[PDB]
Amino acid sequence: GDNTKWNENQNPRMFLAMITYITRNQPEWFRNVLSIAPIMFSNKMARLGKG
Amino acid sequence: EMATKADYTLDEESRARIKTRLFTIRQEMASRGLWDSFRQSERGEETIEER
RNA sequence: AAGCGAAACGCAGCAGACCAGGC
Ligand SMILES: [Mg+2]
Repeated sequence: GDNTKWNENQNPRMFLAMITYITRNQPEWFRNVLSIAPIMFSNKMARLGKG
Repeated sequence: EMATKADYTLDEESRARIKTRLFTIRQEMASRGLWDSFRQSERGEETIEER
C-alpha cells in the first residue's frame, strides 16, 4: 500500500535534521552546503498560478 | 645565454636587446631593494581549503 | 569477475702564550 499525503507531510525540518546527522564529523562547509537546501525549502513560498 | 648545440637561432643584436631588457629589469628591481627577496626562490606554500 | 546518467630556485680560519687538570 501507498502512504496517504506523502508530500504534504514530509516536513523539510526533518530533512534538515537527517542532513545534519548524516554530515556528522564532516567539514563545516560540506554541512552548510548540504543543509542550505532544507533551510530554503522550509521557507519556500508557492506561487498560486495562472489564476 | 646558452642554447642547445650552441645554436642560438638569433642574430647577436636580438639577443643583445633581450639581455639588455633583462639587465634593465635587474637594475630597476635592485633600485627598490627587492632583488634579495627575489633571489631566494622555490616558493610553494598553500593552505586555502573551503569556507 | 566487474560495470551506469537505462618558471625558476650545505662556508671559512687567527695564531701564539700561560695556567689548571686528566691516566
Ligand atoms: Mg688509569
